[PDB]
This record gives sequence, C-alpha cells and structure tokens, in this order.
Amino acid sequence: ATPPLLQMEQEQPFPELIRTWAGLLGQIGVESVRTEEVNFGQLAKCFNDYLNTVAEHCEQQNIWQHKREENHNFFTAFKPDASKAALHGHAYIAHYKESVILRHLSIVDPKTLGMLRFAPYEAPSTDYCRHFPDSPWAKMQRLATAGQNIILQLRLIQNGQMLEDDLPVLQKALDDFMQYKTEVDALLAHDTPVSTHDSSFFYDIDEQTLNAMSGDQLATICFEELNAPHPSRLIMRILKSDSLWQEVDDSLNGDAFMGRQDDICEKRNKICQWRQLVQ
Amino acid sequence: EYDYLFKLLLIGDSGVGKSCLLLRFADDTYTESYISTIGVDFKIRTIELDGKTIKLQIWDTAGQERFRTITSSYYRGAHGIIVVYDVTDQESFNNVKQWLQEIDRYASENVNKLLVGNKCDLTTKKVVDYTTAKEFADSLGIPFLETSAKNATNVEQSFMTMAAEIKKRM
Ligand SMILES: Nc1nc2c(ncn2[C@@H]2O[C@H](COP(=O)(O)OP(=O)(O)O)[C@@H](O)[C@H]2O)c(=O)[nH]1
Ligand SMILES: [Mg+2]
Repeated sequence: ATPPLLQMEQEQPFPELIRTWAGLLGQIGVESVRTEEVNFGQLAKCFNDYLNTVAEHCEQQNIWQHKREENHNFFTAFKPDASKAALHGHAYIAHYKESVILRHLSIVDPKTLGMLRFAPYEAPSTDYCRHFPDSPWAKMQRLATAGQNIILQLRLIQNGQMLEDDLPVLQKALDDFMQYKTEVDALLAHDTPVSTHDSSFFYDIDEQTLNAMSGDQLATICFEELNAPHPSRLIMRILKSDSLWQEVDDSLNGDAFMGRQDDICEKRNKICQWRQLVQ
Repeated sequence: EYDYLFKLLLIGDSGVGKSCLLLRFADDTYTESYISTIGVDFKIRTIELDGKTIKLQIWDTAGQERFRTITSSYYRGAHGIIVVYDVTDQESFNNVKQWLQEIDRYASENVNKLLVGNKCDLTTKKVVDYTTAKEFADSLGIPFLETSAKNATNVEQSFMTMAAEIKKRM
C-alpha cells in the first residue's frame, strides 16, 4: 500500500489543511505516511494564524463575558499570592486580556517548536479548566492543544530513530481537531457589538493601579506592548513617567528577562529609544 | 545493536527543570531559554553498563494538565520514571504525590521510580529541606537525589542510578 504525502497548501488555512490530511490518511490500506515535505516552521505559522483568528473572534464577541467595569480577566479568583516578581520571564499582571493569555499558552514557536513561556497564567489557567471544564475557555484551549498535538505527532513521525512506528495517534489528532473545531465554531456562531478599550493587550490600567506595580510587572507590560504595531497609551504612560521608568529601567537591567525569546535585546532597545522620545 | 532498551520518562511540574536535566545528560550543556515543552520530546543515549550495552530511550514530558492525556501514552511501556520537583517550589514538591498517582494509573506495576529535587544550586531560596524529601522517598522504597541541571550536579548519577536499577530488575 502506498503511503500518502502530506503537503502544505498554496495559502490554505490550518483547518483545511487538516481536513485534507485526515482525508488522505483515512484512505484505505494506508499504514504509514511521508512527512518529508512538511515544513514545521510553516506549519506552526499556519496554526498560529488560525489561533489568532479564533482568539480575535473570542474577543470581538466577548465570549469571555467580561464586564466593562472590571480591569481584570476572570483568572483573578485563582491566583494569589500574586507575586509581583518575574516567573520564567513574565510577571503576573491581572490586567491581561483572556484572548492574549489564550494565545500565549498555545502559540507554537516556529523556530523552536515549543511554547514561549507564560508561566504566571499556567496554574490559574489549569485551575479554571477544572472548575469550568465546559467553559468557552476550556473549549478554545482544547482546540488549541489539539492543533499543537497534530504538529507534535508529525514531528515525532518525522523522526527516524525508534522502534516502530507505525499512525493511529496522528489519525486521532486530526479527528480530535475537527471535533473541537466543530464546538468552537458553534460557540462562535451565536451572536451587542464589539467592545473596545484603550490598550491592546491589557484592560484599562489606571494611574494608581499602575504606580503600585513592581518593576518586573511594568517591564512585562512594556515587553508586551511592543508586540503591537503602534505605540500604546499604556506603554507611553509608563515610559513618560520618570518614576515608573526608574522601576522599568532597573528591571530591564536585571536577569529576570535574560531567557526571553521574543527578541528581548531588540525590545529593550525600542523601549529605551522610546523613553527618550517621551520625557 | 544493543543488549537492552530502556524507555525512560521524565515527569513533574511545569518549569521544574525536566527539559534542562535531559539536556545536561544528553549533551552536557545548559541554557536558560524560556521555552515550554509541548506534549513530549525524546532523546536517545546508548550507555555501556556492567559490560552490557544499553539503549536509553528517554522521554521528556510536559507537566501542564492539557498535555496529560498526550503524555499518559508513554507511562505504559516505561521501564523507569523520574519524578521531578523544584526545591524552591513547595507546590511542585507537594505535587509529587499527584505524579506518583499518575504513575499508578498509567504505568506498569513494576516500574522503577526516582525522586529528584532540581535547582539545588539555589541555596537561599530552597524551601524543601533534604530530610523531608528523603524521609518521604524512603517511606516508599524510592531512591532520591538533589540535582542541579545548571551546575551539573547529580544529573549523570540520576539516570545512571535509574538504568542500573532497571537492569537489576533484569
Ligand atoms: N538555578 C537553576 N535554575 C534552573 C535549573 N533547571 C532549570 N532551571 C530554570 O527553569 C527553567 C527550565 O525548566 P525546563 O526544564 O525548561 O521546564 P520543564 O521542561 O517544564 O521542566 C529554565 O528556563 C531555568 O530558568 C537548575 O538546575 N538551576
Ligand atoms: Mg518540559
């Protein structure tokens, strides 16, 4: 029986790609697969784009049921002490938007094929999914994890060096993705238009809340804001602040962000070139 | 190609050092890259032991719950499992109870286990004393070691101890 060749499409989206592959592998007689022409970096961008579309859709419809007057995501109930220090390069910020957290905990790094760490929300996230295993959050994260596993099983199969090997795990990963997509697409379909706020990644943080933050918390915010194509009111607020900048500077000059992979040297440079701009 | 083939499992909380330990064993390097392992990863290391050539198929797992079903496949068929905690992280120590339960649930009944307290180079941040860990490990007939992936302490000894124990179970 001839093993089918997984190929990556002209510009087709992750879901179509999976639909395609699941079809090829469900064909009769197949008992192996050729992952030689699969570019894992491109597969990761492809999945990440889809995750981004989903996470964006969740925000627009406010599937999170976020009340306009809270400056915090719904994970707050599952986290104190709430250390204000950095945890594997990030500090807990209670003001993270749910869709950003969702993207953080599930985006596959095209270079390393791991996740860029977002440690302060791993436990509250897990805790949430336990109390609310049918929650929209739990469903999105589950679709997310499902997509990750497809890439995982392919990278595994793409290796060589083992016993045998063997496929049903891949087959399942593909079908589990489809299923979870069904539930996600169904949640999304129910349609209050979209509510906007005055920074990209966080709910509105007031001056008093912001002057209570540690340097690590503040630097975490700055590093996050640089992911946006335009300077934010929030990051400008912080860099404009003389007192806030002091905390930001001596955290930047620490060791808590050494291991960060989001172009940390370059971001530190942007932040400095932006303080000068603003004082 | 080999006399034996030992499947090894690294399990334990997120961020306690499983991927770092495995990197110190396989390549003798250490890096601080904040990258979380997704699902599983593996490495292969043929070692010679008491005259016999042993292949180590070592599985690095993810510690976070969404990946639990994905890692669980690897508990069955594992010859030895290393349960890892962070000596600066009381919670990750507490969770060793919960990891030993996943071993019951999914792994064979004769698996060799090893308890390992990582990041032991953080000496002023250590909240889990050696005695409390040792006593717990001893109560189970389970070996215990305090390792440092960063300063290369006991990392070799942990895997070689575990390979020796599995070989002895013949
Ligand atoms: N001081 C110290 N820090 C460590 C040690 N091992 C790991 N770390 C830190 O914890 C992180 C590594 O844990 P890692 O193995 O990658 O995560 P895991 O795969 O989920 O267990 C690194 O980024 C380090 O900052 C260690 O032996 N000593
Ligand atoms: Mg890991």
